Amino acid sequence: PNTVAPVGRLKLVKAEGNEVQRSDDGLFRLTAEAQAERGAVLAADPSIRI
Amino acid sequence: SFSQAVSGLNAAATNLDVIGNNIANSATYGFKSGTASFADMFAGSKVGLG
Amino acid sequence: SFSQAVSGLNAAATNLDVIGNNIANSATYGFKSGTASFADMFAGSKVGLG
Amino acid sequence: PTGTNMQLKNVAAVMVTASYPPFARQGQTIDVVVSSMGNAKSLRGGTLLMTPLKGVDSQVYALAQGNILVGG
Amino acid sequence: PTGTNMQLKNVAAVMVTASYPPFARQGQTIDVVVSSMGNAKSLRGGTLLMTPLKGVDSQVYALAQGNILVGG
Amino acid sequence: MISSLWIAKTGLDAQQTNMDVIANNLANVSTNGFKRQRAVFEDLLYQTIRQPGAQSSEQTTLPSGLQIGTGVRPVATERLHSQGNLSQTNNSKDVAIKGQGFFQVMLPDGTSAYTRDGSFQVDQNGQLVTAGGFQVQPAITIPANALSITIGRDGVVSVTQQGQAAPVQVGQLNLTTFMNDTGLESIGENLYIETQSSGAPNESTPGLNGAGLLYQGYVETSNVNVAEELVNMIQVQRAYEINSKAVSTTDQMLQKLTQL
Amino acid sequence: MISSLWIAKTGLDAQQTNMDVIANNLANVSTNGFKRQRAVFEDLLYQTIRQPGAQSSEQTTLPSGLQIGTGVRPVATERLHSQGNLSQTNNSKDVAIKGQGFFQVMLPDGTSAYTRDGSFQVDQNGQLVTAGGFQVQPAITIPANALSITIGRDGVVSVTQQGQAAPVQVGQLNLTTFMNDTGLESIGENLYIETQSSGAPNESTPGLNGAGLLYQGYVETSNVNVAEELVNMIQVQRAYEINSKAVSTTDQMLQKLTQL
Amino acid sequence: VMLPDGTSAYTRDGSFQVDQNGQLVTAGGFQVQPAITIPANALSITIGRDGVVSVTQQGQAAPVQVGQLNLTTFMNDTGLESIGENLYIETQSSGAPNESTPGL
Amino acid sequence: VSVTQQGQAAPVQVGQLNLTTFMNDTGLESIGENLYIETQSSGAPNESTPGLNGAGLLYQGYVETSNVNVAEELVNMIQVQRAYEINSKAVSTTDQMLQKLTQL
Amino acid sequence: MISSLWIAKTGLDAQQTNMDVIANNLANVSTNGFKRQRAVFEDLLYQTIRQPGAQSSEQTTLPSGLQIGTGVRPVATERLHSQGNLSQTNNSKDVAIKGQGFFQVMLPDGTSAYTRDGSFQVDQNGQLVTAGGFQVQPAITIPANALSITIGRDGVVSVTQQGQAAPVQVGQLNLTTFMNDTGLESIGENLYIETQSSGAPNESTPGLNGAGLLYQGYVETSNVNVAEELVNMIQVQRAYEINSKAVSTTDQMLQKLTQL
Repeated sequence: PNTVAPVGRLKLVKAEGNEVQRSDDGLFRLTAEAQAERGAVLAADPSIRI
Repeated sequence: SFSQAVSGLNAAATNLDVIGNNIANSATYGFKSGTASFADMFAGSKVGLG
Repeated sequence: SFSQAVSGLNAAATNLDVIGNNIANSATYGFKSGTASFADMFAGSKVGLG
Repeated sequence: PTGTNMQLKNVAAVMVTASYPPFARQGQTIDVVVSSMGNAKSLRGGTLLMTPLKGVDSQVYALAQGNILVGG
Repeated sequence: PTGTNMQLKNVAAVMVTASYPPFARQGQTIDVVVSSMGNAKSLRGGTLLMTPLKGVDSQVYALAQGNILVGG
Repeated sequence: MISSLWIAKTGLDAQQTNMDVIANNLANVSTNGFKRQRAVFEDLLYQTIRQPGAQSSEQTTLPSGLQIGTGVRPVATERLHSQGNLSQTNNSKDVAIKGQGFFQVMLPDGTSAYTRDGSFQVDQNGQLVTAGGFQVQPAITIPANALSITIGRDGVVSVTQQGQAAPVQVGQLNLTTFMNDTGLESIGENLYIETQSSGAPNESTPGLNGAGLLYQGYVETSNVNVAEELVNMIQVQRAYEINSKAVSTTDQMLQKLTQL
Repeated sequence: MISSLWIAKTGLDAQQTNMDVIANNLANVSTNGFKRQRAVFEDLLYQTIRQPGAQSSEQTTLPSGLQIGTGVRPVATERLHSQGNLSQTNNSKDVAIKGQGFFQVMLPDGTSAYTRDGSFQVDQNGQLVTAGGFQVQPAITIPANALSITIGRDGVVSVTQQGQAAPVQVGQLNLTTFMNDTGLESIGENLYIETQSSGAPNESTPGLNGAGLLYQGYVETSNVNVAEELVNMIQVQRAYEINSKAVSTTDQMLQKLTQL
Repeated sequence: VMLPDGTSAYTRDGSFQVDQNGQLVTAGGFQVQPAITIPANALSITIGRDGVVSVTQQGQAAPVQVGQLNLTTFMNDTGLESIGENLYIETQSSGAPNESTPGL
Repeated sequence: VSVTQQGQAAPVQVGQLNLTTFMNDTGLESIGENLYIETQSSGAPNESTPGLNGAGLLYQGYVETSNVNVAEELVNMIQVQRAYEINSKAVSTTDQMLQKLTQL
Repeated sequence: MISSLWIAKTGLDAQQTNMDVIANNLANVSTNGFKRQRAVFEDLLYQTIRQPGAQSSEQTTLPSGLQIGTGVRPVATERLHSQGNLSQTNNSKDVAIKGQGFFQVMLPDGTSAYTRDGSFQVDQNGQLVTAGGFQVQPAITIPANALSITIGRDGVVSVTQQGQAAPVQVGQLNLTTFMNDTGLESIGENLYIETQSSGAPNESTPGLNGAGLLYQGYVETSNVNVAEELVNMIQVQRAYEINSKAVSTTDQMLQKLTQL
């Protein structure tokens, strides 16, 4: 068990209801207005806790 | 600690046997008295066996 | 009371041994008789030690 | 102190290999290859500290120190 | 005091490496590379305190102190 | 399974050891050259539930914290080396020591043991031996044509032959003394062997730098005192019964804890 | 999950601690230089609810308002440093203390520990050590050919050699006294070490400003009073009974709420 | 308690553990603020009534002072925001976190 | 460890019992059969002689027993059982509320 | 069904095993040369759930995560191979061991077993057999009209014939020693067979290489100490009772689940 080492970090984002829209396959994506202001890809929020 | 005391009881009985045999031969030409000698049975020190 | 009594028992035994030694040396030229002196072993003044 | 616990994370022990070129003269520079030796995750932007490059005869023929370039 | 617990967070122990240029004269300035040595997260806006740069012969040839520039 | 049970399970064992020592001493009340034993005890672990002296506030210390202790353990049984009373057997072959020395005897395996028992016999070959048949140092031989054996206060063994007005010296008996006599390892049969806690065997002659004197026709009896052993049996019996009562009280507490 | 159950659990734990202390005291009856221990308990916190002394009404105040207490918790176990009754073992090396002093020994680690037990032996090198082999300060060296060792009331150790009418002094036994004697940390093995609550070790001669007198041939037995221990065992058993009954009663109440 | 993001939370769960690099942390591993670092050679660890953390070292008849476990007091404790992992963070209705030595 | 052979009056040293001291004891991983392996929370196993560097002493002829307090476990069983009986009742109440809701 | 039920079942089985060992020790009080048994227990598997030492944050670690243990199982049974107390039976055919040796006898299958019991008889052929009739390798045959049998401390068996002033030698009683005496496999009838964990059989005479000495007329009694067995019976009963209470608690929990 001494071998345990970090490998990668999950990307955790913060988005409200008014910014995301459910695509046809059930996966949420950024709406047009919200995407235009927050960019194409959402930056990971360091405050999110899983 | 029962065998240790039983051994002492047996030794005392042997001593008294010798004393009685010596007394019974108080007047017996050519009789030489008997004497019992005892030695302890220590095993490895710190404990006695009798 | 089992350590204050044991002390008195031992003192009486010592006195009796001294008396027996005096008796056994009744006929011994140049022998001087012996006597035992006892003293209390008080501690606080309310607690006797024998 | 001899009795102490050091638990580093920014230091890696490495082996440096190089080629001594023909007719090499003192003061010239050569390229070196830096390879990690024990349980190190990466050598991305590390700096090689002063390293004496020995020959087969265990004599120092070069001194190595620089910045490592890892592909990425 | 010798017996005390210091638990710092704004200080990092680093190794400084530089090149002594040809015909260098005292009073001139050279660039240095600052590399962390143990379990330090970053050196973003740190300042290098007075550091004597030794040679192979363990003699001080330069004195280093300045502000570190980390890419970001 | 509970702390008081282990503590009272150590108390029982220590008192049983004390009874064993007492019974062994009483059983050997008549063996010559015997040294009686004394068991010593010491405290076991002490759980520092509240370390004594801990700094509760920044200026007030806690005196004598919660130091819950474990039971007892015995260090060892030490031999009370004292001079037993001498008796008069009047057998030219019985010798008794007056000081603090030991006789040296050669074990069959080639090593040497040390005994204070003076009941010596003569084997078929004429050597002085211990009653257990072990040949005693220094291998004092006794001729077949012996009329009387005289062992003096200096350990000189002399034998007077027939019709000769002068005695013949057949050896010299020496005594071994140790720095610590207690540390000797008893191997039974009234024999002790050397241990590193007993230093080294210093051989000496009987009357010089600290070996004892030898008296012929005398036997050294044991130093066991019967009355003190009786009183000690009474106290040990009471202590054992009280510790068993502690065991029973713990058992009742556990029972009526489980029954709720 | 319910307050009364936690309170009764704390009571049960305190009574078990008291029984553990009693069992430890009874297990060390035969230990020489042992001091019996007594535990002292305190209550734990107090729920405020209604602050007493508050204004019950514009002109009147609440006398002794509603305080709800938690269980109990042991503060500390204090030793009873009193002269244990003496006993005559008739040994030249056993030493007992009549007053309030301690013997000093050196642990193998180099530190100094303190013991009141005086059952001493001699090692192979001739130094006076305890039963556990620890060398007693101040390091009295007994020479090879000793005939008798005399330890006086003031701590002088003398050896009488052969043929010399005068005794040779070979050391000086001192006693260490503490301001707070109960604050020492007991490590077991009849050994106490200095803590910051036990002041500092003051060396003194045995007979001076408050060190005790040394008796040769005597041992200080434990001060455990056994009848008191039996009565306290009865008390502890009954208290554990009552606390277990409180637990069972709380168990019966929660059952009816479950049934609801 | 110091959260991984760098902001401070507050907890009343007093069950702590020393991590590999000494340091007292909560059951989840978050370091308890401000730090108390217990060495390896300690024989007994005592947290006092006032919060002074002293340890016993072998041969040293005196304890070594390590740290003070000061607490944080709010004005309206009921206004704190419970974030889950037994932690409270300061909210608009529970401002002004006042650090203090316990007992004061 | 000293071994006494027949004839020799001096014991012969055979070996040394070295104690491994950790700085965070509770961080060890219990691997089953009365054995613990080191983890990242209990790093740097320090070999030492018993009695030095904070290590413990050795008593021969004695074995350390379990430190399980029995009354604590029984009271804890009482608490656990009644707690599992109050959570089950909460489940039943939620089930009844759902049944009443979806019945209309 | 539920984890706690299996764990408490394993606990009950372990306590039953402990009671079995206790009863086996108690039933063999009068058996000559019997060695008491002890059980060793270990933890069962440990469900890992959270990995202790896992990375909880970028700079923090998970200290001592969620390890859930299974029950308990006995590791092994170890004997206490120590010298039992000797008993004088005043029989020329009974021999006792003073050290750490074994008698070698031959099973009817031709393989050799090892026994520490010294109660020997003489068959119609005169060969020294044990109480069960196994021939004590090697030989010791006995002449027809023996008057007395003398077995020395070093295993020399001699017979005194009529009209002959010198005893004749009829055998040599030897002892077998093992590297590991606890590894011998008990088969009953006071017999131990060789295994691969008991090393190799080292044949030797009594007095050399460590092998013990032989005493004629004595028997080696069992080493079972009763008081320890009684305290352990109390321990086993109370632990079994606690584990049964845990089983009952699990049963009530499951029943409450069933009712809903």
